[PDB]
Amino acid sequence: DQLDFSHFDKAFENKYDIVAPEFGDLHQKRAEFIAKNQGTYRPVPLVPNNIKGLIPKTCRLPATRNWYRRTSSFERNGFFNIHTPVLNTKMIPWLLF
Amino acid sequence: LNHVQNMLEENLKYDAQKYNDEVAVIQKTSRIYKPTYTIEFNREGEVLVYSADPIKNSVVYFKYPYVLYEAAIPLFIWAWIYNPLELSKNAVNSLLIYPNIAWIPRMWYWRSLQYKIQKMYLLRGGKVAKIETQSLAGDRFTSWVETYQFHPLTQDQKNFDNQDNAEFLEDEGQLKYELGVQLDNLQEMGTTSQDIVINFMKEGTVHHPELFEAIVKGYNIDTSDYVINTANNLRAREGNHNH
Amino acid sequence: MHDTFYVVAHFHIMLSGAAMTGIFSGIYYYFNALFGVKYSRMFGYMHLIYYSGGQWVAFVPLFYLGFSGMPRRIHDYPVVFMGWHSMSTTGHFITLVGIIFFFLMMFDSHIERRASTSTTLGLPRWYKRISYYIFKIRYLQHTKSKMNGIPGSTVRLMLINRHFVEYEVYE
Amino acid sequence: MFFELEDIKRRHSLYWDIYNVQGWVRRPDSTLYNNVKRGVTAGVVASLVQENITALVENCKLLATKYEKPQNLRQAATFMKEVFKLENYRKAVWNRSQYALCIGTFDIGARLATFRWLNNGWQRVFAGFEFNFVRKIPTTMLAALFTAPFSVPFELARMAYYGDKTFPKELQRGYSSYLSALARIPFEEGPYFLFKNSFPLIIRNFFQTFTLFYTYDFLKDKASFAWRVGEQNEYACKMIIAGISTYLAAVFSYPWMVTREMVDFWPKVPGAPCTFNGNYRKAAVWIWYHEFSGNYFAGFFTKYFWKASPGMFLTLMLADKVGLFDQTTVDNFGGAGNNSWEDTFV
Amino acid sequence: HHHHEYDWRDDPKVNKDIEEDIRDRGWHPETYDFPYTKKHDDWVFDVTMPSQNYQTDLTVNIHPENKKMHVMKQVMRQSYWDAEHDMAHEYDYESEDLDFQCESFKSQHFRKKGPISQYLILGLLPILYFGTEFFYNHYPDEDYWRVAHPPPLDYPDTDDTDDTETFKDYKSFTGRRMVDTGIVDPLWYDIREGKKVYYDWAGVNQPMEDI
Amino acid sequence: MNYSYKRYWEPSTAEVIGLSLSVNTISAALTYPIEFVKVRSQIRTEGVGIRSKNLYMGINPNKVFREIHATGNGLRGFYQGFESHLIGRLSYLFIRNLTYKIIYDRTKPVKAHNDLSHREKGVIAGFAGGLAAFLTSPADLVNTRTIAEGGKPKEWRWGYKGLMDGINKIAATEGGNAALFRGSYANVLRAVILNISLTGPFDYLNEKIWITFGDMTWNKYAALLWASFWGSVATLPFDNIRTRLYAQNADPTKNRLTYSGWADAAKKLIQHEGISGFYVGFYAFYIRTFLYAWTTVFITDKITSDWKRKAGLKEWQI
Ligand code: HEA
Ligand SMILES: CCCCCCCCCCCCCCCCCC(=O)OC[C@H](COP(=O)([O-])OCC[N+](C)(C)C)OC(=O)CCCCCCCCCCCCCCCCC
Ligand SMILES: CCCCCCCCCCCCCCCCCC(=O)OC[C@H](COP(=O)([O-])OCC[N+](C)(C)C)OC(=O)CCCCCCCCCCCCCCCCC
Repeated sequence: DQLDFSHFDKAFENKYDIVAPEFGDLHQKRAEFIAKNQGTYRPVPLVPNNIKGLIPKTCRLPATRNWYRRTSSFERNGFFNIHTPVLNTKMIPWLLF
Repeated sequence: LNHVQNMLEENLKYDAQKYNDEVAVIQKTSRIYKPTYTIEFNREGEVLVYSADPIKNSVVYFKYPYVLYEAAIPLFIWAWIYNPLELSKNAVNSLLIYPNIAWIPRMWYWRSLQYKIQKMYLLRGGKVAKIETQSLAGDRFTSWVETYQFHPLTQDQKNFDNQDNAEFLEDEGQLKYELGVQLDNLQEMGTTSQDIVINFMKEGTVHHPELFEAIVKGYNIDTSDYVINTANNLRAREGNHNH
Repeated sequence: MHDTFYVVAHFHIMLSGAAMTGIFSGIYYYFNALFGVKYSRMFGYMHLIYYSGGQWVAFVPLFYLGFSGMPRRIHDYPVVFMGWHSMSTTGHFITLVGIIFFFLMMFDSHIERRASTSTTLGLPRWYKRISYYIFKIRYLQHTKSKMNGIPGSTVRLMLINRHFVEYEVYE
Repeated sequence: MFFELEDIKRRHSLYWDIYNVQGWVRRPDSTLYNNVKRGVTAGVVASLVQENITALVENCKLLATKYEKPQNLRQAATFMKEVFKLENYRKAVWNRSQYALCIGTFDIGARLATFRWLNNGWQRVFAGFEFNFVRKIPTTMLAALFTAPFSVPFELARMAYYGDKTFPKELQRGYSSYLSALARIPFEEGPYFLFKNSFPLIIRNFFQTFTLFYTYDFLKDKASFAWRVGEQNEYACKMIIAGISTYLAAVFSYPWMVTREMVDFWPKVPGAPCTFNGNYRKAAVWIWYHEFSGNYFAGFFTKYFWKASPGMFLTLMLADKVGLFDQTTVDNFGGAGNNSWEDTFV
Repeated sequence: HHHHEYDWRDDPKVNKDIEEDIRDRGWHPETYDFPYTKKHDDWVFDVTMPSQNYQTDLTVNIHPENKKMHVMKQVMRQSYWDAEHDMAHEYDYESEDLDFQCESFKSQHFRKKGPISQYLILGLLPILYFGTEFFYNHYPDEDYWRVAHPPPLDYPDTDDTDDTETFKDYKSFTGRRMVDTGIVDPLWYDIREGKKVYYDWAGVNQPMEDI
Repeated sequence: MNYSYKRYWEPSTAEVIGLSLSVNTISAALTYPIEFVKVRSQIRTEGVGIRSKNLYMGINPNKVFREIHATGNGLRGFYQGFESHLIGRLSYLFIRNLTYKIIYDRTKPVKAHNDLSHREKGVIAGFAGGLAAFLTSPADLVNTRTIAEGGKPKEWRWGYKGLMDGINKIAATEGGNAALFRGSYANVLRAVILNISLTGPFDYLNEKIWITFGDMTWNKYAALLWASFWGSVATLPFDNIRTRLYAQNADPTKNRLTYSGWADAAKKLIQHEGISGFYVGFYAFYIRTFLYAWTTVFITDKITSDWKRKAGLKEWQI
């Protein structure tokens, strides 16, 4: 029986009955919809298809198009390099002053 | 915070999970180029596919965009010295801010001069290309990059040229124009940098143009038909005119 | 400058600053040998920043007072020294905050309870290029082991670029 | 008398000391109404500007995702005009302005009011610097802790309001406006829906408040020699101090949003338990003990800096303008500041 | 040697009340042996570097940017002392145990970390001690750390505090002229009834009552 | 220090009854879910105790709160016992304040600045709290079982829909009204310890802070925090044993542990949980005590200061 802690006993179970969904029936329905339609229903924020004066973006742009040379970088194993040759070149002026 | 349900967030999570699971490190490739001639590699199992002396053919001192700033510096110095505008102490001190930043564009140009390719070799196996350049102070840099990292750019460098069917080489094999190539990940000096633009100048000589093109277009070159040349004509830290 | 706060600042930059900073460096260098656990980088950096700068802020004004003729061992002085005396007391309280951070870093390190790994990886000296190769191989393996559970560059860039999900009108 | 504990009030005889103008002396203008008014004004203005900047930046990002980024100044001007003309941009401006009112009235204004109510009476030194700034550390910590969870319901209301526009209309709550969503959520999903697993938000608010206020006050007092001894502009000095405080606050607050990203966005390993068990708090602890700091600073400017840094900077500037950082400075040798006037001229 | 029986209350898998330290995911110090002799780090591949051979495989390209997620390897948890066992290992038998060092290396005294709350004191040592030297001891005196209050009107005597006289000194002819010189700041209080009330701009608290 | 008391204005019996009832009702409404979590935490370790180590010792109040909210009832599901807890709390306060006021008015010193010592006031408050806890033991028993029936199996739940319903069910099922006072001695001890472990430490730290820092405004709140900590330390074992005796079903089969009294409950707690088992839910109990005391003291101070100002006491007498 109980008080023999060699094996677990349901008398020591501590779990609260799930009477209702925690955040409402609509929250439960949206959770189910996510569980079923994740990755299939992909909303697109509204942008006009044709806008005068703008060149449509059909492909990736080269690094020559950047307005700002970023400092930090990424090692392909997922590492984040704060210290880069760009960082060295950017620290040359400040340290000089 | 996760109890709030956002379908865009769920799509992002699904995309991350699917990229983690489906997309693998080992990626199959069918862009294989078989050269039409026997490749004569050197002692070190490499074939020289491009050679140039970029710093030798680069304007270093009297470059137009920067001589303007470096000539405007004395104007600010003189303005602070004599205070012709009858400004205040803080105003003239602000006038002296400029001479501390006008040489930064020249510094960045000089740094960009070290990404012009001096030599490029193709290693045996046709999957790795060695690139030798040097910082203007004479600091030689050597970097090995996978051939699939290369993406040729257009002549104006404003858009990605088509990875194939691009003609940056003349009929005889020499470069038709100064070719810019973007590398997705370049491990320079031991640090990986994303989207690095390197340059092959037209003034350089392109030995083995076919291989060179296959390196630029991203093809894996087949080096089965090869011979090895026994010629140790290069010394470590050999002097060159690119100084 | 005899018996002056110039001398006070001299031997405090020498003793309070330099000697105690060297003592702290030795404590950090032998932290595993002293306590058996890895030290706390964050609170250690806080202690380093607040203690080192506090010495400057507390004992450069004492140089300025010594040049102004402030004799030692007086609790009252001409009122033309109060500004730099206040600056020196501010620097001292910055140093006190640094000491608080040092005790906090000891407490947090003993909360952490992590075994320390030497940065040398068993090769303190690269006397030979073979030693350099061995260290490089082991370092790459160790870094790969550490970078587990952290998503790759592509996944991290995707998450960072698509972080913003708050839009008004959709299609 | 009334319950178990008796708040015994004891009368005490008179005491006094030599000096009176370097301890805690509550300012006259520091009343509840005045502090609330000034803090709310500064907070709502800073929040409005911050949310307008955020909406503009995000709509520029969207148009960049749809169209090529400009190559020159004229193309940049055209891009800005097209961003302004966007219906999505204008709706975002309106909704984020409502959110800005809500967050500057009850979060930033509350932070400023609590900080003033707690740090108004710490007087400075007449011709020196406030040497005992440590007395303001436990006080600023209490001010930051008290106002830490005030932004949580509004932040979660904004997340839920933007979280239903992305669902099919069969699963949407409505939410014509952010104010409507804020009014409806606590009665539909429950009040705890606005306070669940909000540890990253709470700790980010705490770090922002404490770092920003303490750093700005400390540098405004100590670096005053730059514009009191040195003859500088003092407004370039104020702006530099505010920028430094804002950068430090953003640096010390980003890792908790990083913890949220790690917990609920990092891809899972199949067949293995979650790394942080979906709590975010252990995540912070992990980030507190992670060896590679940069590994949790990626996307610092892309994700968080340009969405809170202008707000914090403008909050500092406007609080200084309205006088929420003004401390009493009285000479300790003349009149009210001293009780022993004999030893001031001999 | 030996060990006690099994109790599900001590099992994290069975007893859900045992909170799991996610920083001790793969480390179980209670199973540590002294000296440590267990290998827990070996060669790992197929994370970013494949374990197969694709060096000269023209059909295969390696993309380490697609590193599949793996279980995070936590930093090694330090050993936790087994008090009783430790108190049974370093125990000494007086006048019946020879003074010698055993041949086995397991007789080495290893340092295993213990409780943490003690270091809480070490966390608050710079604070408490300072309080102990300033608040508990009231150094330098009682009235230094108290909130500053000026003395009342003419307290404790008109010699130490001649406020009334000072009032006249500011209301007499000469005093007015002195204020006009600008070298004497205006009067900082007012005598209302038998009380002295400081002006708001004075920057001081009000005098306490004579309870 | 006995000269320093300030009793120039003393509220009437009607005034103390009304103010205590109103302010304590407000405090109980504000801080009831904390006690719900505390009772919940003390039941999930009724025979297990603390099994984690170092900083993880105890039961997480936030974890318990998240689980109870994930039950599905939301925040409204934390007041099931509050339906009956409020009546018991108010009756306890009424009886305690009546007895305290009577005994105090029959023994208080003549001088307005002379007040009974902390020991005499502790004796009076302990007697009052013991009497009131004995009289409100059925209400406290009904309240605890309502909270207890959430973390227990369906067979072990009493099913009380209110206070009178619980009283009737206990008087019918468990034998009679004599069964209404189960754990009455435990409640008496808990009230006695709680009534003597707050005023002492509070006045101690308040006066010492005033000596150190003068007449500041944070003194009373810091002293209140200290008093709440020490009252929680002194009272929590007794409150834990009271909860164990209240949640003990009449059927021995439906009990994780069976107790024959306060001593048996303490013995079994020491045997299975250990010494540290008495302080499970310490954070929740301490937060509840601090918030309750702060709300009551703040509102009572405001109201009584307004009444003193209306009555005409000098500003130093308030
Ligand atoms: C090495 C000795 C030493 C150290 C560290 C200091 C530290 C400090 N000293 Fe002093 N000082 C002296 C040696 C030292 N001093 C001597 C010999 C005299 C002359 C006596 C005389 O004039 O007759 C003197 C005199 C002196 C005066 C003279 C007063 C007067 O003449 O008017 C003043 C006032 O400004 C002053 C200020 C300070 C300050 C503000 C610090 C601050 O740096 C204090 C910062 C605190 C620390 C540096 C303690 C570190 C804390 C720890 C807990 C370390 C323990 C931890 C470990 C590392 C394990 N010192
Ligand atoms: C018996 C067991 C041990 C018992 C120990 C009891 C004391 C425990 C330690 C103190 C706990 C914290 C109490 C904080 C209360 C603050 C209330 C307040 O307003 O105080 C105003 C006081 C004085 O502010 P001030 O500067 O306006 O007043 C100076 C005096 N007059 C009025 C004449 C101008 O400030 C403080 O006490 C600051 C406390 C900061 C936190 C550190 C706590 C210890 C402080 C020791 C003395 C100061 C050292 C500063 C540097 C310390 C570096 C380590
Ligand atoms: C620190 C708070 C700072 C707040 C700053 C911002 C203030 C302004 C915004 C406030 C938004 C939230 C309040 C909305 C109020 C209106 C809605 C409303 O009341 O609806 C009726 C709500 C509805 O609750 P509900 O949960 O039934 O919601 C219905 C929806 N379902 C059922 C699907 C979930 O009723 C109640 O709240 C009843 C209880 C009264 C309030 C109890 C407050 C308890 C507070 C915590 C105590 C401690 C708990 C334990 C902590 C951990 C252990 C120590």
